[PDB]
Amino acid sequence: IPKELLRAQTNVILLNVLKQGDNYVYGIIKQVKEASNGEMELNEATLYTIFDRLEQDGIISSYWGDESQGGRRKYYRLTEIGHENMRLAXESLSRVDKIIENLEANKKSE
Repeated sequence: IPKELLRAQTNVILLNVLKQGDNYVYGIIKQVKEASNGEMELNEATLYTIFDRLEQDGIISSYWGDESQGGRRKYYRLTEIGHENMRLAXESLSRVDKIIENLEANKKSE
């Protein structure tokens, strides 16, 4: 499994974790490896590198959590631009699936 497919896979997973709600790196890592039955153990360096470039593109934003005892916990939030981009991906994936089957329906009929 090459690096290009792996990085896209991680991005789609992180964008869905944040879609379900705000979260922090270590909370995301635990919930994903529990959702993957211990198979997918994401790494902090990969998550922060991805989150840094998504934050530049305005896809996500970050804020500091409660300091009651979490002396420094950075949460991440999917922006409205991020919600709209996922909604278009969304539309694009459904638009392609209709073309694909219509390609085969028109191919065997000809």
